[PDB]
Amino acid sequence: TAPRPLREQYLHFQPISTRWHDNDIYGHVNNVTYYAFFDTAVNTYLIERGGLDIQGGEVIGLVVSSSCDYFAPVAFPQRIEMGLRVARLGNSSVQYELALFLEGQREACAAGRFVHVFVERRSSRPVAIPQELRDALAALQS
Amino acid sequence: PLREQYLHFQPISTRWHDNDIYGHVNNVTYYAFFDTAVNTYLIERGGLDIQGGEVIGLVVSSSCDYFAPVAFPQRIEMGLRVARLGNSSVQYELALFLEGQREACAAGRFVHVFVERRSSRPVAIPQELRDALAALQ
Amino acid sequence: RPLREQYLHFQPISTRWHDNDIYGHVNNVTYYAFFDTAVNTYLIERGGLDIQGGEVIGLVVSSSCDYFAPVAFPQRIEMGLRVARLGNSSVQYELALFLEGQREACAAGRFVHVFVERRSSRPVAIPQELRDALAALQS
Amino acid sequence: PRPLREQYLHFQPISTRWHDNDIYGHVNNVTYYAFFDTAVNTYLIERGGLDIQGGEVIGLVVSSSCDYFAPVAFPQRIEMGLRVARLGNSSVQYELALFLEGQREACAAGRFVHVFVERRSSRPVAIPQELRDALAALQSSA
Repeated sequence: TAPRPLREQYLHFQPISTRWHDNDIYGHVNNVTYYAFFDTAVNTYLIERGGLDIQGGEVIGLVVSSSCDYFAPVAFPQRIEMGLRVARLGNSSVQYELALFLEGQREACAAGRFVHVFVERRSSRPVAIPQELRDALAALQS
Repeated sequence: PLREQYLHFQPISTRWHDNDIYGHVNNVTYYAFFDTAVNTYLIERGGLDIQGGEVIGLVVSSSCDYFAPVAFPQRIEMGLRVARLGNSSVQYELALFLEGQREACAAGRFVHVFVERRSSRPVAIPQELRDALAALQ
Repeated sequence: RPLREQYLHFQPISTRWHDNDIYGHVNNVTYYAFFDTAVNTYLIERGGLDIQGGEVIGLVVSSSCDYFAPVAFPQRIEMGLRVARLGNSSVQYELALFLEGQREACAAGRFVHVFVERRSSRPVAIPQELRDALAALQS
Repeated sequence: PRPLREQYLHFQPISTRWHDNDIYGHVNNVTYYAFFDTAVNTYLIERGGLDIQGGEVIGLVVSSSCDYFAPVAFPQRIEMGLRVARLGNSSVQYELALFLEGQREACAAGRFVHVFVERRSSRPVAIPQELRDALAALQSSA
């Protein structure tokens, strides 16, 4: 059930350690937590490679849409990694595609998408993506 | 998406740490409201198979569009309806509104597949459950 | 265990589906989230313009909790609050959580805020309007 | 005074998440207790053989506390130190401290108590041997 993206389809990977409370009452990682992984993977990259300044930066990215399909369960305390790529890169917006893998492993357990719009921090009006971010996002394309 | 498109409403209060570093409810928390809105209904209305745990719903897909920000301590209202109702699965449509207001701040959906506890093998939706879901179409 | 009449301020707080952990009861970290929500709601409604506009903020420097009886989604909780010690820059809150129809708290704890200038995190005298709000919660 | 690395027996890195940071821009005080929960249960499952899915005996938290000395923020790297202070018939007191990568003095330090109970009834039980051994391995006379 449902075509499962492979590792080679993603341009950048990031390990994320699972926490006790990632598990829900059914004993696996709750479906809401995947979106926390998405947020974490994307912004870590933006901080590290795009020079995103989340404390005092004048430009920030806001999530305007997200989705996720869940293929196979994961559980604390398993080790997981996020694969990340950029699909469409617009003037002020960017579309990420993500997948979660059980480490060293081939087929994604879950895969989804989300969109940042870049905005003036202190107004929240859409801005053209600053170059240093633009180049970090492009590095993740195709 | 407007208030009158949804059939069932649940108020939810925000918590302090709902806000993220940019000062609004983090996008991830909206999914928690989605779940809390649905599972509150299922728990209060969904039958003994739901209530006792022999039959459980697992989320297999979800999504969300964000139109306008909310922030702790704002009180929110979740609107809910059921779109498709299959043999063992259901697709929910939700929208978050601020009190008094017609236009949604945020709107999405998700699917439960219903399954036996032990096996996670898909099961036909129990009748009391089915009734409760059909009531939201 | 603590009783309702030992506190000065009460607020309901509803649970969420994923408050529950793997063992089926509200996870023990969520109780601190309640403490913070209860105190910060009070501060926002009563705390003063220096709180309300954000030049002065409270930071948590210690906290603790005793857990007596479990809580589970979708149970609704009554938070009792009082202020124990009120210093120059800092305040100790005492909280207890109650379920409808148990006399005794299911859980109780405490935490300390230090008030600080937000842009620098340096401790400040508690602003008057805030201090007044806090004093009103001293037994 | 802040606790030091050398005072702890067992260490566990935890990756910070986007939403760990609160509106003041650092890791919220509440999240520290998720680190406590995470560090302790990882150890019980990996070294103690705790079975969180179908085990008959589980640990429940009966008290916990924390002191916070210096802030940390996502996306910093953090490590939990762990030792066992008191070890009783059915209960155990853990001492934990959070350290930034390659820093000797704790950012925060606290404790929590597990009582071990039969899962179905929550009645306290003698700690199972295999778990007791794992806990005793974290006690030092140093």
